[PDB]
Amino acid sequence: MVSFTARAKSNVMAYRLLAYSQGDDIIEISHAAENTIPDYVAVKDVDKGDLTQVNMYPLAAWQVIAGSDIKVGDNLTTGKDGTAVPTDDPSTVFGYAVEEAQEGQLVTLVIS
Amino acid sequence: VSFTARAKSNVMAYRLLAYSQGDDIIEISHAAENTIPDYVAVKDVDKGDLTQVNMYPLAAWQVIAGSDIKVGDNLTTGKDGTAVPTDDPSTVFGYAVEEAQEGQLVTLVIS
Amino acid sequence: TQVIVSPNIAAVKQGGQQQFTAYVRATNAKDHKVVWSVEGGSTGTAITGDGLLSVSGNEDNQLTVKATVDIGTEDKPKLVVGEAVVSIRPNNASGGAQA
Amino acid sequence: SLGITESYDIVNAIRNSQGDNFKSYVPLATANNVAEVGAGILINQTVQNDFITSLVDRIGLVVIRQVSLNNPLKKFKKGQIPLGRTIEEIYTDITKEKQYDAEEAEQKVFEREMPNVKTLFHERNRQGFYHQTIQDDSLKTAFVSWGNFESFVSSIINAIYNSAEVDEYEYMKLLVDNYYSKGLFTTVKIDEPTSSTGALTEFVKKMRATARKLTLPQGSRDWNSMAVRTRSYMEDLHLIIDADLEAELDVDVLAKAFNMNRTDFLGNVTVIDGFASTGLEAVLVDKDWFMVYDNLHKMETVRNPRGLYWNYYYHVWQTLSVSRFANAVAFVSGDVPAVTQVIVSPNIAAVKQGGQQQFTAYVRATNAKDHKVVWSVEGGSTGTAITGDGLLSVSGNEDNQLTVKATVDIGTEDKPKLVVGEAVVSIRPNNASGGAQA
Amino acid sequence: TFNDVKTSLGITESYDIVNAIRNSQGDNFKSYVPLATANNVAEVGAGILINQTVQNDFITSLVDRIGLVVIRQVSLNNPLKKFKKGQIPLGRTIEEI
Amino acid sequence: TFNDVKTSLGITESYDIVNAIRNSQGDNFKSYVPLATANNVAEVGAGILINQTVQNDFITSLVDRIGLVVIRQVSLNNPLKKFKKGQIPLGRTIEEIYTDITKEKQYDAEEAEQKVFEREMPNVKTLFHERNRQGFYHQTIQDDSLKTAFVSWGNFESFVSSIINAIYNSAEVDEYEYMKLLVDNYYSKGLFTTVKIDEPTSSTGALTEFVKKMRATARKLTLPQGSRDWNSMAVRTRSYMEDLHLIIDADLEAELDVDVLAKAFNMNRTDFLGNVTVIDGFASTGLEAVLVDKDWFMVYDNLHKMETVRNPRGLYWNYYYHVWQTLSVSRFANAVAFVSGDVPAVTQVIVSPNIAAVKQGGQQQFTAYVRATNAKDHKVVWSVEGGSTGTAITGDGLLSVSGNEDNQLTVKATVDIGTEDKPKLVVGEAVVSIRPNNASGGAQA
Amino acid sequence: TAFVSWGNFESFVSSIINAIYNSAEVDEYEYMKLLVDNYYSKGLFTTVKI
Repeated sequence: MVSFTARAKSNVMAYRLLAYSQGDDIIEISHAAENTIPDYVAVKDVDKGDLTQVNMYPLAAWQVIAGSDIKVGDNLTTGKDGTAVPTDDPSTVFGYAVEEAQEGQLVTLVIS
Repeated sequence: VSFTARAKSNVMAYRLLAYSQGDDIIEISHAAENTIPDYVAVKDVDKGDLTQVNMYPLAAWQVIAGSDIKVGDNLTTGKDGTAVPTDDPSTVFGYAVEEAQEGQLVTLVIS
Repeated sequence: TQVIVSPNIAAVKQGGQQQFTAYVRATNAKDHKVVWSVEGGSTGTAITGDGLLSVSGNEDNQLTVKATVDIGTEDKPKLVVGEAVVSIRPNNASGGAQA
Repeated sequence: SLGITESYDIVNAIRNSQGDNFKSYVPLATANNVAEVGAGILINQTVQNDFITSLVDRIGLVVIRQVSLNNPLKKFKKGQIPLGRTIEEIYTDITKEKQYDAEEAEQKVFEREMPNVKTLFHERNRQGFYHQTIQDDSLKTAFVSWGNFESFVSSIINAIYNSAEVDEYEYMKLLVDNYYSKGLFTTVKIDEPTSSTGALTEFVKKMRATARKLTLPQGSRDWNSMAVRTRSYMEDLHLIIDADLEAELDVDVLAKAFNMNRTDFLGNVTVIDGFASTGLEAVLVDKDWFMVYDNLHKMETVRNPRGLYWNYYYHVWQTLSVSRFANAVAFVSGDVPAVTQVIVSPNIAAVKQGGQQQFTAYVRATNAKDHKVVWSVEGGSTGTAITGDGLLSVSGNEDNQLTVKATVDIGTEDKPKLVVGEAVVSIRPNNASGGAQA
Repeated sequence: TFNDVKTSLGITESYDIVNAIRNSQGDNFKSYVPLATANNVAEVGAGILINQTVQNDFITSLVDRIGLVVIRQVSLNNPLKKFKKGQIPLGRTIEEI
Repeated sequence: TFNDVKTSLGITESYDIVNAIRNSQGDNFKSYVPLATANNVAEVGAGILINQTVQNDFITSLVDRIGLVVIRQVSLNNPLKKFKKGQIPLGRTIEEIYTDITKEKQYDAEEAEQKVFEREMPNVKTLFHERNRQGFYHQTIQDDSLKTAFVSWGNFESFVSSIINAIYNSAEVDEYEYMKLLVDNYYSKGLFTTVKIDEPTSSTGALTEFVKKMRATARKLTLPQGSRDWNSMAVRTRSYMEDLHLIIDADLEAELDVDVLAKAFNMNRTDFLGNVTVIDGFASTGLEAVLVDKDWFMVYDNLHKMETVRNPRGLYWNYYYHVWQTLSVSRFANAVAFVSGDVPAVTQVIVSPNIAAVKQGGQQQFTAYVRATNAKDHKVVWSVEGGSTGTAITGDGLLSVSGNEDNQLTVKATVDIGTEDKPKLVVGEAVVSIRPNNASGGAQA
Repeated sequence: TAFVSWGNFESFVSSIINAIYNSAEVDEYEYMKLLVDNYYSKGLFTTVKI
């Protein structure tokens, strides 16, 4: 994979959808805003001032926290706190569920 | 990785596919005309037959041509899951790197 | 009457995975769904809906793998819970975000 | 208490027992200590000694459970093949009595009466191995004696062996269902057994009627799937049935309760967990109906030097197939077709051009009615046809391979459902002339 | 019978040698840097007061056991036994004159 | 292969002796001025790293040969292997048990009437060692490609033997660093009995004041009655003078060697009185001259295994030499670290047998053993952090738990040192589990 | 219950016996330093000041 250094700027939690921004000579990361398309997924807790890395790779699927109950095949978007939630507005869809998840459980997703 | 799909209605090899959902398991059928397909059949799959979707993110696909495709042509879904040339962005799912007659397979790079 | 988790004693690295398996002693002849749940604290360790644990990189605490079956009904909940204990191996060789 | 879901606390139930059922544990002392470590701790918290508290109560005995998971169907195995792939199972059948005639005997001293010999061809089809890894050096911490260390190492090899007896059981449940998925059992329609006490008597009747019919020393043709005059022995029948009917039968009937330990009354009753297919309630087979052989039993190991483990591989290659020559009956409930199969004639032939081979369709019907067979000839190119009684008649310049079919059509006149029985017929050339007759 | 005892029981952590090795910059812990398992030496290399069940690394259900009991035997002696004079069973009083 | 290169490759070159200096001044470098070939000797006379195919000076088609191959061999031995104590095949943990002395009672015939079968528990402290390191030394020798690099068989074997001696040296280098690490672990965890000294390097009085504390502690460790102090478990134990091992480094020897012994008409009276061994380490600050019993080291062995595999496709062997050891420290032996510099007022507060296991309504006295460094202060403050509502320790160590006491307790012996505004505490701890009483319980009159 | 060895169990029961005699050696040493401190407290030592 291709790794690079990035700094959290707002208490990154594991399995949350992440977004990024241009900071002080470094890419800064945080939980993705509600109702959008995320760029990266957390797989480690990284606090507000903590420095970490990002492992680049065209992953087939992500495992993220379900922000609500999810049915197999549901199109997903970002929700509160960077969780993944069911939707129906194409422009905010970043992937879809291949398995059932209850709120708070991990849900595997396939990118689109 | 891969996942179980339940097919939907007579999937043919090399045709462009699209996903849906019903009872539970993701349903697979031929992609509708003039849009962006989700998967390429590697083998024929019966209407209600369960199978696998091999998610090994490919940069290029081998898809049956629905019409005369030239090198560099932008492609979209045609009829019956075949691939056809298009001049209308948003329907584009990739482009050809090969030339093909009709019913021939054509290599295309997804974009 | 019981839910038996597949491995009572597990040992998962930072970032590793472990499948667990729910074994429902249903005394009637009906199907019962197992809710999976992971408690234990430190970081965002969660589990998949079918039982695959994904310990999250900075996990320091002793985990706990719950397996809940709701017998009874709505507003009268009876929650038969199985239990598995996970310790962590410190595989502190990883990154943060991943795409 | 780790994953324990109580129904009540027995410690409260005995202490708060002012005279009820728990009054036998009131005279007991230390019932609380049996109430705590009764079921057995899962994680073994370290316990200090009771007198000198600094000392540690040590683990005193390692008990390694050595349960062997055996196969019920292992006695149906018939040996081993070190070299080879297939098995040519052949069978000669009955010829017809002729009447002693001295006057006819003059011109027929050298008459050819062909034997009726049929074959089946099995093949090695199971190639599966097993795998267990043993880290012998890091397991030396968990042991104090060399005997307990080695008995645990040998526990894992036998767990491969318990695994091999698991899978070869499951393939032999598969060999039955495969054979019933293709309509090759002889099907007895039954009522659903658990609906009625009377339909349990009708079950044991239709089984023991069949067990007497299968072991008729007369022989019959009506039970093997190649329609060959053959015989079962009563000490070789094997009722393969689930546990659920077996308990219903040996209680409600009271004829099986009198005969639960008998070798007759179908007998050699082999309880299974149950069949995967739907109406397959029981299976009455001969012990020769299975032809499980063993092509390989290897245990190849390998050492990893870097990781200090032994890595075991245990190879089981077998020949898992069944014999159609033996007697075999499925007792089937549900919606059952009127005919399962048309068993056909000599299934292969080498008829010379201008020759004739009389065929015989055997119709394994379930409704005990009289069905019509419709003979037809497919393949070929030169107008070869067949009569209605089954007489093929190769034309005389026929060159292609012929496939003679015998159908029943148990369906309806608006929607047919044909049960086609088939037999392929090759052609030998004939240099004779022919061409037209009168 | 104990429920939770960490290995720093009654321990003053004077300079925390793990940070003294892995965050060394040039200092005299340079030679502990090429050591592969200093963290498993520095964690429990000072003797453990209260024993704790250690699950087996390969198979997580087996318990690693006790391989040796060293019953330490120490003799103490009176230094001033040379000043002892004798033994007197009979009578009680000793009269110097 | 290689193209051109400089001759000075890894050379930093503080000054150029060749042209910038020897050609330059009429100074002390006049002894090197008349040398005709000095500019060549100063060039490649340090050795070169990359070999060129230098041609021959007369027949330019010829090449110059390697005239000699000097395989140099080293043998590395652990200076501390004499402290190693054995091997364990099976098991992981070591149960080292100390039994301690008990207390006298008075003779009384009238009371002895009713207390014949009374019981008194022994005083037994135990400690625990478990396996610490698990490592291996990978090495790979590809014998057939190495035949291209030699001309003699006698050099080929002496080189392939040398790589087998690159491990078995590294197994002795890393074992030494682990046995030094047990010392610095034991000082960082704060468990030595520190005798505060001055730095002996500074003044020769501070050196001679150090020899006095050295010989005193050595005489104190070996008093036949034994002594409660000088170890971390605080039992009465007695060392043997042949079993004391003073572990100094090489500098502190030469202080004693040049200053103290050189000017000693009676050498045995300022001797170190131990089996003096020499290191070059201790790594921390002010730590030097660790004076231990030989029973202090609990270094055992678990595996010495050389496991080989051969790749047949590529013609090489792998040499995985596994070393598994139990590297630990007994506290029942007594150990002194003469730490110079500034040390705290109290290093540790050793408490009672830390496994008390008291019944509800019972009592237990907890004895504090303050390891003070200087002379005197430091009353102990007691504490019953843990369960409460009845559990109350006195100014001495009596616990007096409860009838309702359930949870385990943490009996703390707190000593306040330093500043009243930022109170640095030395807190010794003791654990006690609470078993139920079951008689004289429930309600009460 | 604390030993899985008879060779260790009779080394620890024999060890408790030696802790009795070490209690005798230690106290009898302390009783003989007690006779010296008693004789000083009563002032029956002649006293040389240094």
